[PDB]
Amino acid sequence: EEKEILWNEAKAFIAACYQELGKAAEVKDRLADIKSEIDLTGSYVHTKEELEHGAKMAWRNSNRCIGRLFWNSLNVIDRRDVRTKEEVRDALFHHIETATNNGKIRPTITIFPPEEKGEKQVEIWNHQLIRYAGYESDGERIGDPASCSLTAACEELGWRGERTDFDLLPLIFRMKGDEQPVWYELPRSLVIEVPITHPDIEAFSDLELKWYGVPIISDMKLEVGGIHYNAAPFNGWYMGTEIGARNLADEKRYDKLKKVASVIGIAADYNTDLWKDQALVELNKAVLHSYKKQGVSIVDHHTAASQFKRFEEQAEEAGRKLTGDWTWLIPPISPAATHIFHRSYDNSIVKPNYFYQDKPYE
Amino acid sequence: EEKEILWNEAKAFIAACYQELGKAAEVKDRLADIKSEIDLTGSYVHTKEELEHGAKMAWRNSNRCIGRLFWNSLNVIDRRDVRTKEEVRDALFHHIETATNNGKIRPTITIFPPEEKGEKQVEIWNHQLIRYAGYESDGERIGDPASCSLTAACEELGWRGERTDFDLLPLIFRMKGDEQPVWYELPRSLVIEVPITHPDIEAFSDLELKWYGVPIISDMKLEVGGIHYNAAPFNGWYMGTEIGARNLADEKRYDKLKKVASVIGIAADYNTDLWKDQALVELNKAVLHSYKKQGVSIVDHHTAASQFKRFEEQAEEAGRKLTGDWTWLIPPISPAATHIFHRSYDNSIVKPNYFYQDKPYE
Ligand code: HEM
Ligand code: HEM
Ligand SMILES: N=C(Nc1cccc(CCc2cccc(NC(=N)c3cccs3)c2)c1)c1cccs1
Ligand SMILES: N=C(Nc1cccc(CCc2cccc(NC(=N)c3cccs3)c2)c1)c1cccs1
Ligand SMILES: C[C@H](O)[C@H](O)[C@H]1CNc2nc(N)[nH]c(=O)c2N1
Ligand SMILES: C[C@H](O)[C@H](O)[C@H]1CNc2nc(N)[nH]c(=O)c2N1
Ligand SMILES: [Cl-]
Ligand SMILES: [Cl-]
Repeated sequence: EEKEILWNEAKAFIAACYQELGKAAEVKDRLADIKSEIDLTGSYVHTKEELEHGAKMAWRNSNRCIGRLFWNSLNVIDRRDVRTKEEVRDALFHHIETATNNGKIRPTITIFPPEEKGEKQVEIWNHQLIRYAGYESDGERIGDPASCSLTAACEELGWRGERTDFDLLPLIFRMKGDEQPVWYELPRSLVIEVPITHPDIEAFSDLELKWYGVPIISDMKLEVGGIHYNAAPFNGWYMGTEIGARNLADEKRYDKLKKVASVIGIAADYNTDLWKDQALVELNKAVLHSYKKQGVSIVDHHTAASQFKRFEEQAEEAGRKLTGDWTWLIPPISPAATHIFHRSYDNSIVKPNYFYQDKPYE
Repeated sequence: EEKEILWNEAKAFIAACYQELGKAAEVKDRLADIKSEIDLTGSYVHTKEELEHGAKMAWRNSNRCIGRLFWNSLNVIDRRDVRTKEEVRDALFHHIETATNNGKIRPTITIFPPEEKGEKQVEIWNHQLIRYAGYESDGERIGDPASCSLTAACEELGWRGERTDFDLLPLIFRMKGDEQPVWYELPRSLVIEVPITHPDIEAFSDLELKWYGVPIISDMKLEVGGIHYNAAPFNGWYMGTEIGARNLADEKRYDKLKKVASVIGIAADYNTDLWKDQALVELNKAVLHSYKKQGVSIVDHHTAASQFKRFEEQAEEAGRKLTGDWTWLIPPISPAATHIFHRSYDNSIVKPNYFYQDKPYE
């Protein structure tokens, strides 16, 4: 059934991809080639054009993504040639640098060799390439709780963090044929960070908050025409609410709302004062102001929803069915102030797409 | 199939209802009685106890309701005896008065005679018993746009509104055997209203906002054991966000955010200033403060979500499956600050329940 699955997905992908690229005539022969290559090799190899367009289609089909208007501008880096952990490490380093682009973030994806027979060539352990460590001893929480398990595995392997609230985790990945992963400290010169200040409340700096510039998701599988790229880290820029309404706000993350309330001079005693709501607003204002001030790309949730509406309009104009996950598309603050909240979306899964895969640790 | 549908629902309802009431022994005989009554009459009549508990179960099963912790305290008024439009009008008047209770709102439902053979005895046209009119001539919007069609039908029938932004619509309903509905102006002494002021921004009163005290949904069908009560208006108290984040905020409702922004002294020019979010917070603070100050029951969304968590815990303890509609349960502001946002809910429909029915006008 496996060869048959591959061949079926390959058939559907190549037709659609070539159709979009005005290459419909070449479909018959390319599929012949693929059909034989599968017969022989047990798989097939995408052309540079198929791989690039496949990665773009996968972003366009990601139901949970509000940022999909810019799907066609994705910068696709082909690293199917890597064989060594040095080459992987350097490809990751390069990704960070070229995506960051001095703060003018470029949506980029780096594609590593695909799974062979469900056998990984490269297995990335990081959730994001740049992320903060999290610790818990004796009921003292330090850093990012979401990083607790990964941080414990890293320290198992000889890494030690300084136990600030913002320790950068090392890149950590395993190669086919190694029983253990390697880890490399991130060069500080590579990682842009943004201190969080408020446009008019000077005391906000007393919180000593910061966040990293570029979110680079490194644990999802890209699937294109039956080929499974388990290692294909990708990045855009942040929507401000991801940092201000979730990473820094959630009780199980940095849990900063009470501290925000105090520095902005409001009581955090009564539900009916809406102190959490007010704190959320000022913190989210701070995040947007801080990124724009430092010259690091970011989008607020209103602008992002406006862009997404254009995505919807563009999909209809191109004759493509639109798919989306309403529960992920609405922003975590003022969602009813966006058009997204007031309509419905078909949550069907269309391929190519990005998918979750099991963590190698835990 | 219809008698069979009735008998099947009646079988399921009576068993469950009597079980909850510790009356399991009486199930066999009561169902015998019902079985024969259906055979004869084409239907059956609930006992006072069945009707009351049925109305309570229906609230408990309403997936979209965050206020369900208090389901068992529902005040059920049995008005299956009404035959005249005078009796209907007075029952509606009475509902408003006893639910309002000088501001200490009592969750109440008034139950009118059920449909016979899908034939309505009483057909209520109002969406809520207390609601504001909406007008549109020559591109001037006046009042509540959501009331536009109903307002047009009322004026068709001889009613005329003063065309303030807050005209109270008349009660309007039709009786079986009348071709037209009647309408009765609401006695002002019956309707509590709350002027919207802000705890520390005095200028907020310049907006001259107000809202009514008690939301009384009068267009849904209550279904209990196969009997269809198309006319059964019910009320709780407001969650503050329904007024501050939707009724007064939505572009297609009162659309007040820009005006709020101005009176609280912030620019409404840049998305990245989060002026809409800030306006939402201050307006919602105003709504809660104004109701509590006047002594009219209201709940903020945080307290409401805390109560709902208790509802979930109580359901599990009673061995009842919990059902809910995630997209309706999350509040329209700071939803990620409630536990609701971070879990999932089974959206199955269980009966008894409240259901939508087609409007008689439009
Ligand atoms: C260009 C700027 C972009 C913005 C502002 C943006 C915004 C977002 C946001 C806010 C989410 C929700 C994440 C969460 O709540 O944790 C999301 C999800 C997602 N985005 Fe984007 N995105 C962008 C670019 C991209 C790119 C370049 C890709 C891939 C090529 C992508 C693929 C996805 C996927 C797969 C998800 C869902 C992940 C999951 O299910 O866990 N996005 N996006
Ligand atoms: C006691 C105070 C109550 C509060 C605070 C409350 C809160 C809410 C809220 C906020 C909604 C969402 C409405 C919207 O977004 O427009 C809702 C929906 C609902 N509530 Fe409640 N509720 C209460 C009592 C009741 C009662 C007494 C009943 C019936 C006996 C009821 C049945 C429902 C139903 C059926 C819906 C959904 C209606 C629809 O689908 O359109 N609730 N409730
Ligand atoms: N702005 C962003 N935000 C963003 C975009 C996509 C995903 C995410 C993180 C979403 C998320 C949140 C919580 C858990 C997970 N992962 C899982 N639930 C997993 C299950 C199994 C392995 S991981 C993913 C954040 C971007 C990053 C990269 C491109 S855009
Ligand atoms: N706090 C409340 N809020 C509340 C509770 C239930 C319902 C509502 C209104 C929900 C709503 C909003 C928009 C449209 C509709 N109705 C429809 N979509 C219809 C379809 C067909 C006929 S009406 C209902 C508001 C309460 C009122 C009564 C008891 S609690
Ligand atoms: C289409 C979309 O589901 C719709 O706008 C819903 C969203 N969730 C909601 N939630 C509540 N409480 N009330 C509403 O009117 C709506 N509208
Ligand atoms: C259970 C629930 O669906 C879950 O918490 C979702 C809700 N919607 C979300 N939406 C976004 N954008 N990001 C998230 O992490 C979540 N979490
Ligand atoms: Cl993140
Ligand atoms: Cl309302």
